[PDB]
Amino acid sequence: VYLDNTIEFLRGRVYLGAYDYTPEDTDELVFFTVEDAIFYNSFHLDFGPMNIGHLYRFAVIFHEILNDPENANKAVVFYSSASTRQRANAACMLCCYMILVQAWTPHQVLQPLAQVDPPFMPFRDAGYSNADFEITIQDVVYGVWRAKEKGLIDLHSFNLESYEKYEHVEFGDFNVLTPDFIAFASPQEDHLNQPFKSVLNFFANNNVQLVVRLNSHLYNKKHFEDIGIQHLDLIFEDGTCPDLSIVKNFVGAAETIIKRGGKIAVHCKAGLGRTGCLIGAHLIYTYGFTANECIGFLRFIRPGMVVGPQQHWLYLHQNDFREWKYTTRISLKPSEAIGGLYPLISLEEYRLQKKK
Amino acid sequence: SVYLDNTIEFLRGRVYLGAYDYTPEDTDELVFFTVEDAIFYNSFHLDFGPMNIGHLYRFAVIFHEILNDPENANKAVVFYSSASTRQRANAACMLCCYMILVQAWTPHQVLQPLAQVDPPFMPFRDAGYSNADFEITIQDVVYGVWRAKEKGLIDLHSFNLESYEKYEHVEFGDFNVLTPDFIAFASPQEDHPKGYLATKSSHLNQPFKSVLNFFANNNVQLVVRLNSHLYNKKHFEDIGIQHLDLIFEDGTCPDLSIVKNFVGAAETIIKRGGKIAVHCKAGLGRTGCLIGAHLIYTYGFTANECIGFLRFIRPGMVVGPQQHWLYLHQNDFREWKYTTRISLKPSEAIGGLYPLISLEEYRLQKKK
Amino acid sequence: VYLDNTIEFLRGRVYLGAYDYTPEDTDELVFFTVEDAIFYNSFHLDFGPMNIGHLYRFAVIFHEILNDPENANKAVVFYSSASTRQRANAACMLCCYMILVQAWTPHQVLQPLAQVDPPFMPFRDAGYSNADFEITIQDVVYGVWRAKEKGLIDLHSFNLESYEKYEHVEFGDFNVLTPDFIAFASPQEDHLNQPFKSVLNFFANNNVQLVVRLNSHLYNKKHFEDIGIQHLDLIFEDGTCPDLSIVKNFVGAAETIIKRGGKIAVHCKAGLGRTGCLIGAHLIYTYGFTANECIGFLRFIRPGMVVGPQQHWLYLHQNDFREWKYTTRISLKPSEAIGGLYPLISLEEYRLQKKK
Amino acid sequence: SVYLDNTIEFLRGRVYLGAYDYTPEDTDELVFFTVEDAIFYNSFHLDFGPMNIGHLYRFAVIFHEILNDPENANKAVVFYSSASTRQRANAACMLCCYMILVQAWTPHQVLQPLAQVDPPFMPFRDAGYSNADFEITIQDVVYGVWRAKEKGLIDLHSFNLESYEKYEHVEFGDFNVLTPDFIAFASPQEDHPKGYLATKSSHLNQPFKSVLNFFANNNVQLVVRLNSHLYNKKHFEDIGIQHLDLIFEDGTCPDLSIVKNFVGAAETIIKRGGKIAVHCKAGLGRTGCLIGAHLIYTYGFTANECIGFLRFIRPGMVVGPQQHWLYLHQNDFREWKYTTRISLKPSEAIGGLYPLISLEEYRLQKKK
Amino acid sequence: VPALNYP
Amino acid sequence: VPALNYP
Amino acid sequence: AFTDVPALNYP
Amino acid sequence: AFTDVPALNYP
Ligand SMILES: [Ca+2]
Ligand SMILES: [Ca+2]
Ligand SMILES: [Zn+2]
Ligand SMILES: [Zn+2]
Repeated sequence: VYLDNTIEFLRGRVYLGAYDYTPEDTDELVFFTVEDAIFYNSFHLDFGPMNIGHLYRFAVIFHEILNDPENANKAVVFYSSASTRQRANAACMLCCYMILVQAWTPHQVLQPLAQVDPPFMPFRDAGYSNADFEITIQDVVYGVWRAKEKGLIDLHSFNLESYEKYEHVEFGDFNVLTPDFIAFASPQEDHLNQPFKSVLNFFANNNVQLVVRLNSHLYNKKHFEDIGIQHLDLIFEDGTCPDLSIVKNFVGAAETIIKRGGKIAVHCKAGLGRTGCLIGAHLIYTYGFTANECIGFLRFIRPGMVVGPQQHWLYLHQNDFREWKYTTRISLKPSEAIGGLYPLISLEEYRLQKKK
Repeated sequence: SVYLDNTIEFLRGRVYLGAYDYTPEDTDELVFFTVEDAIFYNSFHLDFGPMNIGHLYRFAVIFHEILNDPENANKAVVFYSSASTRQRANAACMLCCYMILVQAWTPHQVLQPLAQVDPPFMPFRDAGYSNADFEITIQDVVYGVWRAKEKGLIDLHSFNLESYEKYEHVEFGDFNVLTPDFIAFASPQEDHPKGYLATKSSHLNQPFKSVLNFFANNNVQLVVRLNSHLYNKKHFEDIGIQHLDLIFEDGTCPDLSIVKNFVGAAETIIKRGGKIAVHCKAGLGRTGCLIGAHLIYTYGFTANECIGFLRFIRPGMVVGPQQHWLYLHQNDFREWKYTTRISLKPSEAIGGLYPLISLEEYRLQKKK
Repeated sequence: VYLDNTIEFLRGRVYLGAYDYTPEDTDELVFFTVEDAIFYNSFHLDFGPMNIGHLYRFAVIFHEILNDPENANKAVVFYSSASTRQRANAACMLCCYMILVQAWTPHQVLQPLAQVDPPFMPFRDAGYSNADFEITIQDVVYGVWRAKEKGLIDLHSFNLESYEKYEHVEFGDFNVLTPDFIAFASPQEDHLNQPFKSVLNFFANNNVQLVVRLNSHLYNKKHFEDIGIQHLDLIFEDGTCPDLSIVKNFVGAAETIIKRGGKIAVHCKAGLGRTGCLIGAHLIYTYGFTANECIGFLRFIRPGMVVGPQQHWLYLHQNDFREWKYTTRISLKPSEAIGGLYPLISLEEYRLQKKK
Repeated sequence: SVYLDNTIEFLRGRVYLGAYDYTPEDTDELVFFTVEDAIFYNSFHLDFGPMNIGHLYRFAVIFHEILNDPENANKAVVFYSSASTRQRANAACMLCCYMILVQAWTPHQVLQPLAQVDPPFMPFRDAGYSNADFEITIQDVVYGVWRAKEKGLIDLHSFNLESYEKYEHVEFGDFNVLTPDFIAFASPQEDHPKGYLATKSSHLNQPFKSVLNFFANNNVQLVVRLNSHLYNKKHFEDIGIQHLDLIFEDGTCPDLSIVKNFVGAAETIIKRGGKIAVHCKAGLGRTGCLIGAHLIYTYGFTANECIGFLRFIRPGMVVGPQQHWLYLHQNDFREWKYTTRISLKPSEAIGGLYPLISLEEYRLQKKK
Repeated sequence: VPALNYP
Repeated sequence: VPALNYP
Repeated sequence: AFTDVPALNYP
Repeated sequence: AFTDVPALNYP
C-alpha cells in the first residue's frame, strides 16, 4: 500500500517488485526472491529468459509460501534487483507461471507489465557478435501460451530430475523440445564414453527413429544404425543459414517419421544454432508460430538456440514456412536425398500420382 | 566524442544519437540539434508515438540543412532529445526511418546501435482509453516501414508535405492516403434536408465537399462504411462511386466473414486500377482491422509490422482488443492467398461484386 | 494504493509523485502539477531550487485544492516529470512548504526523501565553468529552517507583487534577503533611467544607510549621498574571491549600520557572485550558518548567488567567519578604510581602550 | 573511449570510471577490472557504504599491479562496477579517496568528474534500524578524508593492513585506531568470579586479553566507558590505565556537560602524549558522539566531514538521532576553543583530571 | 495448487 | 491554512 | 523529392 | 608503504 517500484498482478495477493535491498516482512506483506538460488547460465552476453527448469523450481517455492498458514492473510511480493535484465527474467518467469499453471491468457499477464518505467531489457542471442535482433516478453508469453494450446508443454508431466540430468554435457547435453523433436550436441568418439552411451540408451527407449547430423563428422554413425535408427546428413557450415532446399528436405523427412509415430533427433556441434533453424522452421510450418514466438519457445526449453544472422533469417522466411502447408504435400515416392523418406512436392505433381 | 555520455554512434564521426536533460554546447568538432520544440506528437490519450511520415520529412530537411552547412564541414552532428524513455523512442525510431527511406539501410543495420541499451526505450502503446496490454517495438516499426518501401508502398520523393498536413485536418476531411490503393478517413457528417434544398450542394459543409472533390479527382471507385449512418450515401453515388455498408460496433472486432467480403470487394477494384476509401467514426479502429488484414493478405506483413506501418502514415489505427485480434488472425489472412481465389460470379453481399471462393468452387466454374 | 514512483508525506492526504504522463483523477485521488506554470529561469546550467516567490504561488494552488469540497475525502498528489532535476525542484519546494507553513522540522521532511531510487539531482551553481561543488536538499531545508528560526523569513509578511516587481531588471533587479541586507545589480548612468530611479526611491523609504560597491564604477555615487546614504567601495575582480581583510572590513561596517537600525545594500555588477561572498560571510558570522546552508538560503531568495570558486572559498573559510564572534569586537575608534565606520579589532586591543 | 556509455573520465587516456550490468571485454587500447567480488562492504542493516580504509588499500595494490603491467603499457584502465546507484557510489568514492591519499589531488579536482551525473549516486545512510532521515554525500567524505590527511591523521604509508583486519574482528577486541590519540572499541565482556579464581588471568577470554595486551603496548592512558558494566574495571587499573564512567543510554545523545567533561579529560591525556580508548556496547553510536565532538573541537571538521571520516576508518559510527545532534551542536564544539581553556585544578567528575573552564575562571587562577 | 485464476 | 501538522 | 542528399550510406 | 606508485598526478 506504500511500496515503490512494485507491480500489482492480483489485488492484495500477488505483486512483482524490484529493489536494491532486502525488504522486511510485515503482518500483511511477505517478500521472497530467487536471484540467489535460481540463476541463468550465460553463454556470452545473453541473460535470459529463464528456462522451464527454472520455472518449475520457482513454482515449488511460490506454492509453499502461498499455503503457509502464517501467510494466510498476507500479500506475497516476488521481487528482484533493480537491473533491467534481472527485472525482465523475473517478470517473464512470473508471466509463464500464470500461463502454464493458472490458465491466464496473454493479454491478462501482459497488462500489468505494459508501459512501465524503466522498461524491461529485451532478450538477445547467445552469439559473440554485436546484437541486432531482440525478442520481448510479449513474444515469449505468446510463444509459451501457443505451445501449451497445441499440447507441446505439460507441467504435470514435467520431470525436473531428468531435465537437469540430460542437459549436462556429461549425460549427452540434450532437451526434448516437443513430443516429436529432440535437440542435442554432436557426440564424440575417440569402448564408448558416458555421454555417448547415455544418448544411445535414451534414444532406444524413447522411440527415436531418425537422427539428423548438421555438422562435420565427429563420430561413427553406425552406432545409431546398430540399434535400428536411421541416420541422415544435412550438413552446412556452422553459423550460416540453411538453403531452403535443405529446409524442405528436413520437413518432409520429419513429417514421414511423425506419421509413423517416432521422434527425430537433430544436432549440430552444440545443438543450438543450425539445429534451431530446421526445428524452428518445422514448428512454424506445423503450428503457425511467429518467428519471435518460435525463438522464445525454443529458448524456454533449451536456451541459446538460433544465433546471430539465423534470427533475421527465420524472421524473413517465416511466411515461406507456413506457405508449404498449402502449396506442398508429402510425396508418394521416396527420395534418395533423405535416405528413402518421402519429401515435399507441390499439389501439381501430387494429384498426378493420385491416378497414374 | 570521448567525454559524451548517453550518446549512440550511428555513422562514426558523422551521425550520433544523444539524450540529455540539458542543452549541450557546440564545439569545433561537434554540433547538436533537437526538434522536440517544433516536431512533436499529438496524443489522443496516452499514446506518445511513433512520429508519422510528415514528422520525418520535416526532420529530414532540418537534418540536411545542417549536414551541408560549410560551418559544419568537419563536425559530427548529434541529434538528441530529452532523457525520458518515451521521447528517446520517438527520436531513435525517426532516425532509423530516415536511414531506411533515404539512405537505403537494412533493418539489421539500423537496429544494431539501438540494441541492449540501458535504459531501454519505451515501447509504443495504442490510442485507446483502456489500460495498455499490447506493445510494438522499434524493431517492428523499422521492419514494417522497410517492407512497405520494398513493395513500393512508400516513396518519400513523391511525398507532398503540403497536402499531407492539409487533408489530415478535421475541417478538410481528416484522411490519409495510406497506400496507392487505400484511403482511411473519418465518417462525413451532414444535416440532410427533406425538401427541394436536398438537390443543391449548399448544405454540405467544407470537410464533406473536400472529401467529395478529392475522391472525384483521385480515381476512388468504392466507399466502405463501417459505422452507423451519419450522412446520405447518394452524395457519393452521384459522382459515380459505389457505396457499401459493412457496419459493426465501434471498438469491436469484425467477423471473418466481413473480412473475407472486404478483401474480395477491394481486390477487384484493385484489378480495375482504382482506390478504395474505408471509414468508421474516426477511421482508426474499425478501419484499421479491414485495411490491415488486406495488407497482410497481400504483402505478408506481420501483425506488428502492419500496425507500425499504418500508424507511421495515420497515427492511432487499430485500437484495444483489435490489436490482439489482428495478431491471432494474421495466419488466416495470408492463408487466403492459397486457399481462396476471386470468383467469376458477382455477389449481392458486396453490391454485385466479385468475392473469394475456395479452389474447388473456382475450378468448377471455369470447367463448366 | 497502487501508484508507482510516489512518496508518502502524510498518510492518505499528501503524496509526491513523478510521472512522464498526466494521471487521471479518481474518487480518492486528485493530481496536480506546476511544471507548466511555475518554472525556474536559468542563467546557464543551473536548474534550481525554486525561489521563495515560486513557493508562495505553490501554496495558493495547494491550499485551494486542499479546501475544495469535492476533495474532502481525497488524497492530494503533487507530481512532476521523471527527470532527476525536476524531481528535485518539486521535492525541495514541497519540503520548504512544510517548514515555513506547517512548522515541520528538518528530520521530519527529509525522512520521506531519504534513500530513494533514482536519487535527486544535486543543485549546482550558475557559472559557465564545469561544476565541482554541489548542495543537496538537506542543505537547503536546514538553511531555510534555520533562517526561519532566526526570524529572517516570514511568509505572512511576504509581498509577492513587490517581490516579482523589483526582481526585474527594469525596476532595479534586487531582493531584500534579510531585515538587514539587500543585494542588487550595479545601477548604470549614461535625467535618470527608471531602474536607477526605482532603486533610489526604494532605498529612501526602507531605511538604507549604507551602499557598498564591489565592481568598477558604472554610475556617480553622489546620487546616494544626495539623499543621505553613505557610499563605500570594496571593489575586487569579478569572479574572484575577496581577501579576508576586505571581509573583516565589511563585517565591521555592516555591524555599525545594524547597531544604528539601518540596512546595508551590497552590489557587484550582477549582485550574485561577489555580493554573495560578503553577505554570506556575515550571515555565517552572525547566525552560525554552515557554508552549504548559507548558499541554499541565499539562492532561495535570490537565485544564482556564490558562483564557481567562491563556493569552495565560502566552504573553507566558514570557520574563520564564526571565529570572529569570539576573537574580535567592534572597535571604539572609527577607521578611514570603511568611511568613518567602526571596524573589527581583537579583544586585546579592545580592553585597552576600555580605560585608556 | 568513444563508443563507451556510462563511463566517467578522470585522467584522459589513463583512468576511467565505468558502470555496466555486463562484463566488458578488453581491447588493444582498453583494460577493464572490478573489485566487487573481492572487496565488498559488510552491512549492519541497510547501510551500504562507503568502503573503509582497508578496502582502499586492497584496491590500491590491485590498481597498481594493473597500471605497471607491460601488457597494459598504452591502454586506458577502466575501473567499473554494477549499474546500481549504491554500488556506483562506493566505487566512485573509493576512487576519489585514492587520488586524495595517494596522488595528492584536491577535493575540487576529484569532485568535478562526478558532478551532475545522471543518474546521480546514492547518498550514504546510517547503520541504524529506524528509517533514514540523514544523508552524507561523496563531497562530505572526500572533504573529510582530505582534511584528516592535512592534519596528519591519516598516513597510508604507515598503514598496516595486517593488524587493521585482525583487530576489527570480534574475537580480537573489535577496535580501530581512528587517530593517533583515540581508539574506538566494543565493551569487553567477562564472567568475573568472586573467589581466589579472580586473581589469575584465566577466566578472561581471548578478545579481552587481546585488548589488554594491545593497550599496554600502545601508550593507552585512559579508558572511557559509556555503557553499563559488563566487566570489572580492575583489569584495566592493574596495568596502570585510568578508568572513567560517562554512561548514558544506548542510542541517545549525550548532554553537553558530559561532552565538555570528555573533551577536558582527553585533552590533558593528549598533553601527556597518551591515547584514550572510548567504548559503548558496540563502539559506534555513543562512542562516535564524544570522539566526533572532540575532532570538531580540535581540527574544525564539519559535522558531515566528521561522520564521513569516522566511517572511513570504522564503519557504522554515529547512529540515528546522533547524526542530527552532531549537526546542530557542531558550532558549540568549535566555540569551546575560544570560550574555554584547560583548568589548573583537577576535577572529581573526571577522576582527578583537568577540565574546561571559562576565560574568567582561568585568568583568575593564574593571577592568584 | 493455490487458486490464482484471473478475476 | 489546512491542518497538515506532523502526527 | 530532394536535391542535397548527403552521402550517409552504410560502410 | 609502496614502491611502484604510478605517476597519476593532476595535470
Ligand atoms: Ca522507479
Ligand atoms: Ca545512462
Ligand atoms: Zn445531403
Ligand atoms: Zn575478571
